[PDB]
Amino acid sequence: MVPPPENVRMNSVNFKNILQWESPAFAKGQLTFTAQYLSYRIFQDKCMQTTLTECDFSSLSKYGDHTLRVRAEFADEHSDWVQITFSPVDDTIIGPPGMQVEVLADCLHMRFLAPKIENEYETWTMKNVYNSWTYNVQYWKQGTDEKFQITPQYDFEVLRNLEPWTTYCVQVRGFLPDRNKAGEWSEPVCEQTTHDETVPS
Repeated sequence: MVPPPENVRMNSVNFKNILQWESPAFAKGQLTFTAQYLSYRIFQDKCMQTTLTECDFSSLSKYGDHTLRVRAEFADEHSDWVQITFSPVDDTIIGPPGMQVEVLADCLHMRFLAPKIENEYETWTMKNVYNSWTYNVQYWKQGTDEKFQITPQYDFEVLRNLEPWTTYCVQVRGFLPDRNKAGEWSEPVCEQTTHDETVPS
C-alpha cells in the first residue's frame, strides 16, 4: 500500500502549466511519481517515476479541455490516482505585462511588454495566443484617490495634458474583450513629470 500524492493542483501562469503536489508521509523509502494526461481515450505518461514534486505540462494544447492524473510509486506498488481537469485558455493565470515608462517634458510615455510564453520551440507572447488581446491602463496622481482608466490601441501609450513636476502612478494589465478575461495588474510605477524647459539641446 502506497499513500497518494497530497494537495494536487495545477499551477498555471502564462501557459506554463506545472502540476504540483506534496509528498505524503511514508516510512519505507523514496517515493517516485507518475503523472499522465488523457489523449483520446487513453492516459499517456508525461513524467514517469520522477523524484520531484512537480511535472511540466506546458506542451498540452492551449485550447483543449484536459484531464490529468498523478500517483505515487514505491518498489512495485503504486497508490491510487489523483485526477484533476484543466483548460489552459480558460484556467491559466494571465500575469502582468511588463512596462517601460519615460518622461518627456510634462508627459509620461509608456511601452508595454506582453507576457512571454517559452514553448522551447517558438518565442510566443499572449498576443500570439489570444487574437483580441488588449491592454488596460490605470493611473492617478500620487496621493489622490481618483483612478483614471484608458485602453490603448496598441502596445504603448502617451498620457498628455498632465501637470508639470507632478508625480503620477501607472499600472497596466492585459484584457481579453471577447472573453471578458482580465489579467493581473502590474505593480504601480510612479514617475514625476518634468517641464518644457527641461528639454536639452
